[PDB]
Amino acid sequence: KISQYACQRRTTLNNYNQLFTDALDILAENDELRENEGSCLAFMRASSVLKSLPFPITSMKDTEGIPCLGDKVKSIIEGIIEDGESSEAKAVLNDERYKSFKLFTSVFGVGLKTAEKWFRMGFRTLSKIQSDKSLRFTQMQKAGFLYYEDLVSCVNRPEAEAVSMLVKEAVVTFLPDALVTMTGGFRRGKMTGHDVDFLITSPEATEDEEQQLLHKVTDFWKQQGLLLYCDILESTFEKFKQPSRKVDALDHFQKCFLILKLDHGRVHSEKEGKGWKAIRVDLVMCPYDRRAFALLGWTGSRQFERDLRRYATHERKMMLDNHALYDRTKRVFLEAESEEEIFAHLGLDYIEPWERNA
DNA sequence: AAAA
Ligand SMILES: [Co+2]
Ligand SMILES: [Mg+2]
Ligand code: NA
Repeated sequence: KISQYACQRRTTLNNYNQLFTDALDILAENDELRENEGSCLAFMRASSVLKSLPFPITSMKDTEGIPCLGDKVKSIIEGIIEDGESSEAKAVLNDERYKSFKLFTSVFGVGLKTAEKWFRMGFRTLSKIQSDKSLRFTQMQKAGFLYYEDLVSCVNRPEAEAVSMLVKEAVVTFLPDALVTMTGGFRRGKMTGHDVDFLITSPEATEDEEQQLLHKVTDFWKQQGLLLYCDILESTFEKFKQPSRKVDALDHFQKCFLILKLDHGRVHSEKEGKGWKAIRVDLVMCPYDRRAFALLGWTGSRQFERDLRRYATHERKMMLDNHALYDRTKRVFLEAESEEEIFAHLGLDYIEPWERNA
């Protein structure tokens, strides 16, 4: 029996139901834009469960026993089986608001509010936005427009590895015992991504050393002429606070959102313009004792993380977030040195990172 | 808005 929870399913990158899930993902994204959280969640859970199937749906009978497939979703599946297309997803792809919101938020520094603002001002193209003489842009948006073509092109694995080398070389310069781990999609086996994410932790660093590392590393890159954009968010981490009860938990660790200048020479690929590429990089610094919780949170996918936290609360009376695991019955925080220990605390079979593509 |  297929579980309703992504944390009790193995979801690998061989999706046999891309025809259905691409349509469901479009409908979920449109519901996010239309602020319909409930309908968004229903399409996300249906898309997630189909992604886990070891075979393609080729008839309605194949959906028997699959959870998270309501009547609305089953009508969409039926329509795709009928002529290989989703009329519902096709209408979203041709909607002017949907097209504008996708296009505008593809700019680094542009979220839902700015995209809505520009749409209601009558803008439909990035060319008209960039060349407007009345619009005022944030420093994040200026970087987003300046490096747009590089940021919209997918980061591949040779580039992600080249970035890992740069991160490790910079980090060990100030903290030689630091452990740097690539997280996100690349850790789940993806060939491409919009960015490269890293978790940094040090077993011997002090509270002050931990705080100063991201400042030291970015100043070093600024001196090297590699820092194209930098925003450091200070830690709001609380050592003894209970984990988040929220559906989508906030991360309180010190982090930075960067744009790095990646020289082509540092990339060992099969394959060149200006000779460098702008790469979005995120760095997270966490206390050594919380490294397993942070790794599990930053590895994703977003759906796998939502279901882990939902399962912990509803099935185990536990509270899980990127910083800790709390047992409400035993009234104790549960320690973990690895992700495997977190899964064992939760009574779950271990799900490999490449199996968390929910 | 930056976030898996
Ligand atoms: Co990221
Ligand atoms: Mg990522
Ligand atoms: Na954006």
